[PDB]
Amino acid sequence: VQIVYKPVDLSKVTSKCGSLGNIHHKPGGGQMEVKSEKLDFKDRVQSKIGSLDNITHVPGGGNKKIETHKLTFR
Amino acid sequence: VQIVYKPVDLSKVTSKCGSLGNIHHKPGGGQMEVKSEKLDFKDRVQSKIGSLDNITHVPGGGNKKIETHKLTFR
Amino acid sequence: VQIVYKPVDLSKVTSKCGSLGNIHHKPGGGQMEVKSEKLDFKDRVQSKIGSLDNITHVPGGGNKKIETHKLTFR
Amino acid sequence: VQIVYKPVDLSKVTSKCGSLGNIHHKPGGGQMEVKSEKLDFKDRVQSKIGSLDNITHVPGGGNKKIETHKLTFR
Amino acid sequence: VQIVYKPVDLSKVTSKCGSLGNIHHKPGGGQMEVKSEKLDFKDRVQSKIGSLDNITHVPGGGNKKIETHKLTFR
Amino acid sequence: VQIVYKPVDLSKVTSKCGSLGNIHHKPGGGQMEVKSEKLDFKDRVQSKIGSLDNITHVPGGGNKKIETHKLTFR
Repeated sequence: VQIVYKPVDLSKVTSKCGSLGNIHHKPGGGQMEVKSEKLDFKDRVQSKIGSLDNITHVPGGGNKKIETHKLTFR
Repeated sequence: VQIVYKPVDLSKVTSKCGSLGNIHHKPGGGQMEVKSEKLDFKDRVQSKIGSLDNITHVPGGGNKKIETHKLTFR
Repeated sequence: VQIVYKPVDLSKVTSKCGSLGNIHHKPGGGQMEVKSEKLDFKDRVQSKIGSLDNITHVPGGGNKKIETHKLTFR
Repeated sequence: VQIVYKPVDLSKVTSKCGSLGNIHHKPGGGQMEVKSEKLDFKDRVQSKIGSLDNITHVPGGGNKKIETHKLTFR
Repeated sequence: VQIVYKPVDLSKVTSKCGSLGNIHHKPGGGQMEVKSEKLDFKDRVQSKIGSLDNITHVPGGGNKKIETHKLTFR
Repeated sequence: VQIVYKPVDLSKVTSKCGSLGNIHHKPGGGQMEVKSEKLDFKDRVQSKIGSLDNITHVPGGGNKKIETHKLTFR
């Protein structure tokens, strides 16, 4: 029984941008009201309650490469 | 029994942009009201309740390459 | 029984940006009201309650490479 | 020539209210854009340009009596 | 020539209110943009340009009586 | 020529209020942008440009009586 996992990646995720700019994130204020009575969160729970969040994200590049490799033998 | 996993990737995800700009994210304020009584969230639960979120995302490039590799032997 | 995990990565996640700038994160103030009565959070719980958060994130590059490798033998 | 201006007012503008309340003025944000080039406003001009105004007016009483009296002799 | 201006006012503008309350003025943020080039405002001009105004006015009484008296002889 | 200006005012502008309260002025932030080039305002000009104003006005009484008297002889 012979298993040979030889993946090969010579790829290139690339970007060229000239001027990147003149960006205005100016939201008028938000209004939020949250009320939570009885919360029984027992096993592997991810919760968010009442977020009011402003983000500006201006990466010059911002290129993402996600690889996963899974060899499972049974 | 002979297994040979030899994938080959010479690909290129690419972008050229000139000027990138003059971008105005200006939303008028939101109004949100949330009420949650009895929440029994037991196993592997992802929850969001009451989000009020402004995002500006201006990547110069923003090119994404997702690869997955799964070799499963039984 | 012979297993050979030889992955090869010569990839390049790359960016070129010229001028990166003139970025204005100026949100008008948010209004948030949170009330939580009875919260029984027992095992592996991640919670957020009442966030009101302004972020500006201007990486010059901001290129992300995520690789995972899992060899599981049974 | 005999002029006799004898007006008589014994009137009563009246109100009774019990509980006055539980009033919620919660408008989502407005969006307004105004541009005015050449405005030659010379004599007795009242102008408003670009109003974006929220009012809540809860008088307990709020009863108005307007009287005018004009005697003009020529 | 005989002129007799004898106005008589025994009026009563009145209010009774019990509890006055539980009033919530909570508008989400407004967005306003104003641009005015050439404004030649010469004689008795009242102007407003670009107002963004929140008012809450809760008078316990708030009863108004306006009287005007004008005797003009020529 | 005989002129007799005898106005008589025994009026009463009145209010009774019980409890006055539980009043919440909580507006989310406003966003305002004003630009004014060439403004030639010569004679008796009242101007406002770019107001962003929050008012709470809770008079216990707040009753207004305005009287004007004008005798003009020519």
